[PDB]
This record gives sequence, C-alpha cells and structure tokens, in this order.
Amino acid sequence: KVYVELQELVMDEKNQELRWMEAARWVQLEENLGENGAWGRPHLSHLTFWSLLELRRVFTKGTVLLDLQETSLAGVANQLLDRFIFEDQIRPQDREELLRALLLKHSHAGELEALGGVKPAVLTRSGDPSQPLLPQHSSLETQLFCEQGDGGTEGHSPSGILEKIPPDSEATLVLVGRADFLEQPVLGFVRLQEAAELEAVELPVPIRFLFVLLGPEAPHIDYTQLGRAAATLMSERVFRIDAYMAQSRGELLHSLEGFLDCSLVLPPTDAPSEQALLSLVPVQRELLRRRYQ
Amino acid sequence: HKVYVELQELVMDEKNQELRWMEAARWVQLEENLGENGAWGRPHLSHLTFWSLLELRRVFTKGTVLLDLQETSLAGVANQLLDRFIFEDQIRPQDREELLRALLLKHSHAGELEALGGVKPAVLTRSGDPSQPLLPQHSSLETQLFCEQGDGGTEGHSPSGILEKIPPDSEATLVLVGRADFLEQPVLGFVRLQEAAELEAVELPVPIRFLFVLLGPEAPHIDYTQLGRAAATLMSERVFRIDAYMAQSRGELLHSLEGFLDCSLVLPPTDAPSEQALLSLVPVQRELLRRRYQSSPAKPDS
Repeated sequence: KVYVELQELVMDEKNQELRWMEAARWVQLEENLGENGAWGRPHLSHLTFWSLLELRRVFTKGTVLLDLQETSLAGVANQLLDRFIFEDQIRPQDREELLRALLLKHSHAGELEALGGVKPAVLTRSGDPSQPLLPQHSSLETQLFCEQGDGGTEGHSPSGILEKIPPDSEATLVLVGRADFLEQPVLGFVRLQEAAELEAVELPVPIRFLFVLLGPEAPHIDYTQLGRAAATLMSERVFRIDAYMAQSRGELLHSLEGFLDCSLVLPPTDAPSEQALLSLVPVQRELLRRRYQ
Repeated sequence: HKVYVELQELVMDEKNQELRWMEAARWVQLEENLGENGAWGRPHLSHLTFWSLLELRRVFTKGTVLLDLQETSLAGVANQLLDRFIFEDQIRPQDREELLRALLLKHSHAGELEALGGVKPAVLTRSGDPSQPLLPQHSSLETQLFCEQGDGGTEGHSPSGILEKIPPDSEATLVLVGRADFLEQPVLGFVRLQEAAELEAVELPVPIRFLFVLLGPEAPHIDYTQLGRAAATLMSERVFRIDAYMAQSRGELLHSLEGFLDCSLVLPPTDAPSEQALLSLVPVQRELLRRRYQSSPAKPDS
C-alpha cells in the first residue's frame, strides 16, 4: 500500500487568508476531511466518468519531471514552474504569483477546527483570493461520509487507516488549486530523485511523487474530483509501479490507459444496492486480473 | 414499459463464410449474452467500460437523429438513415450502395447459430465482401464470465426467464453494430419511429420503436461490441428511455446521456473483498440513483 494526501488552495473562513488545506487521504482506501476537522470513514474510491476523462486529457498533455533532484517544495515548485512556462503550460508572468501561492502554509485537520473551517477560493492576478463565480457545493463524499464528528462505532475508527501505512513506504502529495489568470487546466507530475520528507504533508512519510493540478474556474471541470482521480490512480499498485519505473510521460500515459481499460462503470440502476454492487465482484475480479498482466 | 433491446452484429458464419447479422445479446433491464454455442448465459447487471461510454458520447454528439420517422420496414428506415448520414456528412455518396445492402442482409438469431455451426467476426469490404478484422480478435468478458452455462443443468432454460418480464405493452429497440473499413470515422444513427412497427430482424415480434445504427472502421479504443452494449444499456435505463420518448431533438437525447454519465459510478481496478466494496457501493449507488431520478417523473422499481 501507500499514503496519498490531497490538499486544496482555500481561503480560511476566519482570517480570510489563503492557505492549502487537506481534503482527503488514501492508504488504499479513501477518507474525507469533514467541515469540522473530523475524518470521514474509509471507503472505496469511486470516481466520476468526468474526472477520468479530464485526467486523461490533462495528463496526455502533462508536464512531467522524472527523477527531479529536489528535496523541498520550494525546490520542486521553482522547477515545476520553469517547465510549465517552458511547455507553454503557463505564461511567464504567472510564475511569481503561482510560486508564492504554492509556498503558502499547508494546513491540516487540526488547524481546520481552530481556523473555524475553510472556504473555496480562486487565486487572482494580485495574490488576493476571490470566491468562485460558478455555483459551489459540498461534494458527494462529504455529504455521504462526513456526518460524524466521531465515528459511529468508534469515534476514532478513521484513525485506524493510518495503522495500515507500511514500515517502509513513500507518499504522494496531490495539490489542487484554481487561478483566474490561467488559460486552462494543467497537470504537473513529479518523481523525486530521492524520497524527501516535506513539511506540507500531514505525517512524516517521505514524499516520492507529486501531482499539481491547477487551472481557471471553468464550468465543466471539478478540480476536487480531478484530484480524487489522480490520487486514486496513484493508489493503484500496477500504476504505482509503472510510476516508479517510467522514464518518460508516454510510459505513464500507457499505464493510465490500462487503468482506464480495467475500470468498471456501473450506470444508474434501481436494482437492490447490495446485489447491484455485489454483481461487480466476478467482473472486477477479471479486470483486476487483466491489469496485472 | 421496460423496453426489450436486442444487439446484433455484422458477422460471418464459419461454414459458408457468408455475411449476416447475428444476435449477440438482449436486455429487459437485465442483460444476457449469446454464448458461442447458441446458448443464452445468465442475466446480469450491465457493467460498461469507460471507453465504450467515451466513444458513445463522442458519436452521439455528432449523431444523425431521426425522430418520428414515418417508416415501418427496416429497409424503409435504412434508406432514410443513409440519406441523412450523407447529408450530415457521416458517410460518402459512394458508401450508400454497400451500406444499404449490408443493413438488409439476413438477421439471424440463436437457433440459426447452432445450424450454422457458429459465426466469426467480420468486416464489410468496400465490395460488400466479408473480411476478417485487421486487429486480433478475442472473447468478450461477458461471453467469458456468463455464457458458458448452455448445457441444461440444474436449471433448464433459466435464462429464458428474462423473457417472462417483457411487459404486455412494451416496444423494443434494435442496436445494429458493424465494421466497414472504408468509412472514414465511426457514426451513430438514432431513430424513433412515428409508430412502433414489428420487424423480422428482431428475435421476438415485439414492436420496434427505436433503433441504433452504429457503423465504422476498426479504430483504436473502439470495441464495437462494447459500444453496442453501451447503447443498449443506455436504452434499458428508465430515465433515458423516458427521455428518448419525449425528445424532440438531439439535444434532449444528449442531455439525458449527460445525466446517465453523471450518475454512473466508475469503480477503478483494485483487490475485491466484498466488505470493502459495499461501503461506496451502497450509499454512493443510492445517491446517484436518487440524483438520476430527481428531475425525471420516473420512479425506481426494485
């Protein structure tokens, strides 16, 4: 298994500043950070058809930095930005504002409670946040798994997920942020030359990979879901290993392809939920077998 | 009511080597697949591949739609459809002759399968001749984990049981899928008859109300069988069916497809222990179902 963390550029409800805040985490299974700094119960990562379409889109044209010889976020950021600009992924004048934002405080659950929650925000050409124009709303994950404050069976069952992170594993950080001056969604993927522990992550697991998903507020794209797909992709072994072994973007893309090719889609059905989802078992079992070819 | 859908494919019978359409699967909410032996497999929930859906969406968006078409024969539908394809630039004037004859080839069913010994994957040649696909063929997942039951064991003709669920006043849908390596791109034709007319092409005399004609060249990321399954599965979904009957343009059909996709749950590859499945595979399934029926006058029926 592996530990993956998802953080989003947000505006804190209190001071109204602009920080990064943890939204979900994986250790195979996924957990969602509630509005009150309380973790949602673990669950299987289901993804929207859209997030996989977009991920495939944005990755096929992604900026890839393999064996980046950096051990800091500032070091990675400066580098990722130089490649972005270079690949015409972003404009030269966006750099100063994007670096500054990427280097903000990367808050975690424990701070959420003190800050009095956090709000959705959009980075501007001045560095000031701005509420997104297009209508905002709590995700399915929050609506479904975030109605606790304390786990029903046990107020700390969610913490039990952390009990599954392997003795010698590495982590992945997925950063999701919106900037109004950006012309389109961009995907940045980095593999550190040597695993480095970053102060941006919740727990001290050495970081090996980073996904940076940035873009302007566009009507047909949900960045939280794009993030969840990226993280869920990294949480899959066959991919994770291809990610360790790839020597170019194409090898990663070829792997994303198998992941997609082995994903199962269960359209809207009125059939009895348990049987409806117990039906996937024999099918999934085969696709799972095909992935491991 | 629960529309009976049948999916047929342009195929080549092993013995005679002739071309013809052979029934591949049928739906009455649940899906069954025709085993290579002419034997129906168990009815199951339709699970679709991400690619069959992306392709269905791409083709539906540029789809040739004929609503309330005043025709009562497959041939009558074919001529109109082909004339519409050409006008909308889905096919060339030179491709009509070959595509019409093809659409009008024999439409065989399971019983015929046994008699023919079997059929083999085919591609329509520019000269109307059958040809083996260029890309290496393979057994579909459905034919693998469902079909091989046809022998009559502790349940004789149990899959027939699905036929028991066809409503007393239901209309059907025909999904025809075929590869013509001379077409320049895949194309989708969607037809809604002014009046449901029964057609010999269908296994059962249920009045055909809709048709999906998906034709094209062998292209990457495009399994025509799976694309067929996606269209037939879309039709079998209550909210889309009701939109398909109300639609007065392609837009309404596409809006419904959007909703179908929004409410679809993609379950990525991973080690499958039932306990770990249900957690999302229950409350999430419920939410997507609830969202799907939110604006539709339909009602979920287990």
